[PDB]
Amino acid sequence: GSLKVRALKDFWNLHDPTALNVRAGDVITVLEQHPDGRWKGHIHESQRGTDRIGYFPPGIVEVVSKR
Repeated sequence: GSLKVRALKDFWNLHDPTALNVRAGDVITVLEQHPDGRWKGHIHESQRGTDRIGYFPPGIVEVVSKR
């Protein structure tokens, strides 16, 4: 893993333990690489304990810069 992606779109979902919390512009460190449908990643946080593992579609993220 150790792959990093940028959030082009936001992802916010509550009442779901597998949901990820990310805002557009933030970076996610994914343990997955070349997934199918959706993958699990870790939010790049400064405070330990913040957003551990969440599932999200690779369609809303990319490693390169935006427009």
